[PDB]
Amino acid sequence: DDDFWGPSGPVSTEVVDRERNLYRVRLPMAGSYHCPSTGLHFVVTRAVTIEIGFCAWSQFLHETPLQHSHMVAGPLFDIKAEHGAVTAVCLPHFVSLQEGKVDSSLFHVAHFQDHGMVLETPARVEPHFAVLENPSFSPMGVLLRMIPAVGHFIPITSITLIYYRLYLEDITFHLYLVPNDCTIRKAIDEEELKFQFVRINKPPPVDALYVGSRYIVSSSKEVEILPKELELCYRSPRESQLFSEIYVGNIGSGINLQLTDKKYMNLIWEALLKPGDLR
Amino acid sequence: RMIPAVGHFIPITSITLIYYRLYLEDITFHLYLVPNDCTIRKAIDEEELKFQFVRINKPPPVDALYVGSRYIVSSSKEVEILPKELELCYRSPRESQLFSEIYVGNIGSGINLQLTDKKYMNLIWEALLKPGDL
Amino acid sequence: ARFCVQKHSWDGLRNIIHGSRKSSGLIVSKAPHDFQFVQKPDESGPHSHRLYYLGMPYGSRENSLLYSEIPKKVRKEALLLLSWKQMLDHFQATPHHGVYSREEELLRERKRLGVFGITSYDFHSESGLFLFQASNSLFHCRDGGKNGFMVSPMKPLEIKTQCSGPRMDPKICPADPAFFSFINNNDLWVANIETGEERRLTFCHQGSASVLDNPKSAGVATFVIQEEFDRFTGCWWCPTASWLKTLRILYEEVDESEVEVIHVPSPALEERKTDSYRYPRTGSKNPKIALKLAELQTDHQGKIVSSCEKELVQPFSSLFPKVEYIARAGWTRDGRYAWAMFLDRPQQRLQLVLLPPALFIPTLESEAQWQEAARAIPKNVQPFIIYEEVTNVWINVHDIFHPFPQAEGQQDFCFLRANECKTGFCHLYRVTVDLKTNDYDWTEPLSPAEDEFKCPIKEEVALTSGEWEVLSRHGSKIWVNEQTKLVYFQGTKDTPLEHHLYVVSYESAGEIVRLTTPGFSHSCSMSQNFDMFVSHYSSVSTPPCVHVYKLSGPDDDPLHKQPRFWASMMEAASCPPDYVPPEIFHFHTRADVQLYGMIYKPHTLQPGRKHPTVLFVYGGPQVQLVNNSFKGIKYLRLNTLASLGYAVVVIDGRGSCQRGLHFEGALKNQMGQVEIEDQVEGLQYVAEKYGFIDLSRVAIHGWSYGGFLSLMGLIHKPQVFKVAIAGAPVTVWMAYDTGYTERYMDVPENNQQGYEAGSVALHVEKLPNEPNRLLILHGFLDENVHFFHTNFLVSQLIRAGKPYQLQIYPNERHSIRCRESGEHYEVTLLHFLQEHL
Repeated sequence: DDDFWGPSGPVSTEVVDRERNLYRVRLPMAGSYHCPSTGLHFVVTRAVTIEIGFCAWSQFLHETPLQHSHMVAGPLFDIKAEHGAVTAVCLPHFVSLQEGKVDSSLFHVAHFQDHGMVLETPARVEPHFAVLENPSFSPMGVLLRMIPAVGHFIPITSITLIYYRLYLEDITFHLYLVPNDCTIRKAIDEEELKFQFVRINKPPPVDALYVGSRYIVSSSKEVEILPKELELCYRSPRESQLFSEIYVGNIGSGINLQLTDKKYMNLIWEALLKPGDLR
Repeated sequence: RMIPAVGHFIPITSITLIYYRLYLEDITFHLYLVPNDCTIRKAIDEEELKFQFVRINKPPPVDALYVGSRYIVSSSKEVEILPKELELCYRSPRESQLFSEIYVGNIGSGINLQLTDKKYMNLIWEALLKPGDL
Repeated sequence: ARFCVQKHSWDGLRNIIHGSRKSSGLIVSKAPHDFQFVQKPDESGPHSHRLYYLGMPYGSRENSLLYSEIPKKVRKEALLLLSWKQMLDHFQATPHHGVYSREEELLRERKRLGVFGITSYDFHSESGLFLFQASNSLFHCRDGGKNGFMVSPMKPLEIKTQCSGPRMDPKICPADPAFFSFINNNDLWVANIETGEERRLTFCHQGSASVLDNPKSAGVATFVIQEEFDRFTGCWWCPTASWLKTLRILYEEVDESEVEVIHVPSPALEERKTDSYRYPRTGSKNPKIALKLAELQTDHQGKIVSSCEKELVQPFSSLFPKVEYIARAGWTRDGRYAWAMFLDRPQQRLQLVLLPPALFIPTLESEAQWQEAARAIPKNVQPFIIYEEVTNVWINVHDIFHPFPQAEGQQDFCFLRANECKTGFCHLYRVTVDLKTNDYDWTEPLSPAEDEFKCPIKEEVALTSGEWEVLSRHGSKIWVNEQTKLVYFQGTKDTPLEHHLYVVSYESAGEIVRLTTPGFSHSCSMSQNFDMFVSHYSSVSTPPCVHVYKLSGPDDDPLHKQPRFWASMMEAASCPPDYVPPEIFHFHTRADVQLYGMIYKPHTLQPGRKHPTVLFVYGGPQVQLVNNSFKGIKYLRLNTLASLGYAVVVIDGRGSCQRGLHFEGALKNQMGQVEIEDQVEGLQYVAEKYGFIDLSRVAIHGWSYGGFLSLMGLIHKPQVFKVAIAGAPVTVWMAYDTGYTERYMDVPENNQQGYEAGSVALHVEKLPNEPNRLLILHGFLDENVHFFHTNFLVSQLIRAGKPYQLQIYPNERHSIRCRESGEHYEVTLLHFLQEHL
């Protein structure tokens, strides 16, 4: 669900401005809540009006030389509250850790100012987030060292998005494969919406893909597939993301979309989409 | 005396924008090859909207191209390209924006559109335009 | 037992090189350039300093002016990564399509600037005035002082003009920031910024637009000076205004009438036309030089009332015989003297000379009036040769010189001076000398003796010493703090593989204190207030990072102020996917001489194997190849060579720099004959220490001296080297300029024995008879070492029948610039080794 999940009850998440996704919710009590749709967690001691806003990494990075040493590791949020209100915050990050291939010390939290940027160390790393105690309200996000955009092939808990258009007994598929980020998902959904391309939800790859790795999209039913090989790379939500166009023109109930590594030809993800599952 | 320094060059990402206008049944396409940026799309959108042209989303090239390459626009013979080549290069936003227009009478079963590397004859892009996008 | 490299197709090699460059790891392509620190009043905000510099933040391929605020009281536990704020709102500084005029493109080739945009700038501190050249002309802006510091980028103001050509070399008058100077159409000009008025002060260039007919020039550095001595200016402002307000400018006037001319193809190939250059080859005549003043007087509103120009009361060549070059020149900070550095022709006697402005008299052709000027000069006015350095090897030219503004001690003159020919190593000295006078009679001409204006030394105190040296060339400087009696410099006291920062009291030569962390090589620049400094450093296994440090500590003991890490401006990358950093080693020779080196051991190695090797080599002086810096972006082709299975061996034999004089002085008059023995001795050593070196298949490869050394190895050691890939070689030594050949090789009149055995084109009959054992590469437009050198070698190969191959780069000067010529160079490089090794 989109609402923040707490022991008492999910708090209603009201959107202030959909052109910038300004949300604001009232922590009704002390305790610990979380929201999975964004992957955020919060631990507070009072009942406080917390303000959550999305913002693109690129517009704060246009001045700093960060992006050639530390790679973006998660969505960059903007938090507002009273000072003595929030005790612990937990920022999501799409980096995979479960095999321990990458170290749990190289993470950092970003804190922007007019001077420059401050690079804090999280209080605790966890397989899906980073912990921060007593935050100073700023645009905050998770950074990973070692510039792994081409190096270290660091695992990425990626996701896959499917968009469709019917148009009178036809079907056309836009298949996105991105890192796990709420901002990128939201930007994709927005840009697709103004083309009547609606999304359909499907389980994501249950394994850890690699950065820059090639991935051949294919299917059992021979159809039209435009870019044969997608990449798993990161590009700011304000830009345009790669995908694949598929002129499935389904003539059969089950079409098994599939993707395969190019290096070792290993199969990773498959999903069969039926009719009726759409509108 | 100092050892001569071989230059370092990195390819960049880019996108390809497809625009169209329909008059009665003739289609005029406008193809834009532009480095992947933010301001340029929300500028070119207005520049084309002034002449009632509209966008059609198609995937950009997966490969990273070099800045300064030339690309032959190819298709099936039923098309008319007033510029036959496109050029990937940075462009000042407040200045003019290059493109290539294409005239086709009736699309019918859909027309192919390809960009091709001039120097090595690489098929670095493609697009199967159909009337569904219109 | 041996190992055979995989065979790839030509397109396959192209693909692997394209991939190795794509996997470079997103380099910054430029680190923050020369900085300026400007204090701020504390009540103005939270910051305490503003830092200006040049750089490209990966956004555009255009170097630009940036600034950053230095915070106050930054907290320790969290790293602070300063921003790069723009200062010129959306102003591109590269010319249209990136094509420069011939003057500035030749200057960029002389400075080896491989970046587009604003490359340098001039900055006046008090007025906070920035003046530079961008696009095709001059621009200026103001941010520092009375204007108040900016928050948003502002627009640069073009300086309107009426001249025809390009305005070169702008310089802001220190005494008054309302004016500036520049060089236009090979002459000197002074202009105002506010009133927009201009004025020309030199009338040497006809403007006939033909290098052949107008030989004279005023206030500009010739070719041999720009290339072989690294001085890119000819004019200098007097930093004090004398009282109407009078301003002085010391400049030089060159006369290239008798200099030999040559023709070089032009970047426009279709025209099939050439450009002429005054290129003095070894043994020929260098241009005639002189020093002249150029006064100009203004009033309260800034109008140039008068504008004279004066000269020495004697011909420059008469007072100073045996002077062939003007290495450096400038003023003192009070304006009481103008100084210059003279080199004789054999380049073995450099000397500082101090000249009072009163010795410059207007150019009076009427002999009656001239004898009046030569009468009105005060008595205590005369030239002063404060220092003289005579050696037995050669004189390397330093910029390091810092005179102290003297109080009313009329006798004394104290200054620091990085002398190198005294102990064999470059060390700082504090020397005080008494300016003795003789009260000359300038009316009667004088034939000066060898010791006419030489003033005697009163003291000469060494400040540093040992088997190491102080960095003095390639843009290295010292910073002298006169409020604490210290001097900050850079040297190799720790190890010859690292550049570190140091400080020592110049009043009492105590103990030296290193200010940088060991294990790296540092290039740092102090502040003018001596409270902060920025350091740019890296190591063999780490890419560069740029940190800023703050000198804190008790104010009573300034020597031991501890350097505190304050913030960062750039971090490392570590280039992880395919870059194995090389391994530095060192050995001894049979003459008991320690040499260093490095080896790129092959990827995916196996025991009991042998790999083909590629002895990369430069070997020439003034270049050190092996040092503890990151070679990951400069020489990565060697890593690609290693990625295929080749074992690359670099070795800095006798002749390289950073190891003293007596070590470098092994090439004297024997250039060519001695550097290979060190390469083969250091190649056989790696056969013992390591075991994967296949001495059966040994290549060799160089560029512009290693190209010359690639050919000498194949001649002297044909059994050691199977192939030889020379790049832009220097085949004949009698066709290279004076500034370099005479320094090391002692013009052919004297060293005709060594010129014979050093010129590789005169021994073509010893090259291999078999084919596929010699590749030659050269650039067509090259003007440093012209295409003639390769062209004359090929001519000698045919007179003997020996086979060869050749690759020409038509649109490339001495340095491969475009990427298509770079790719084609490496792609064809791998293919030669793949087939013929």
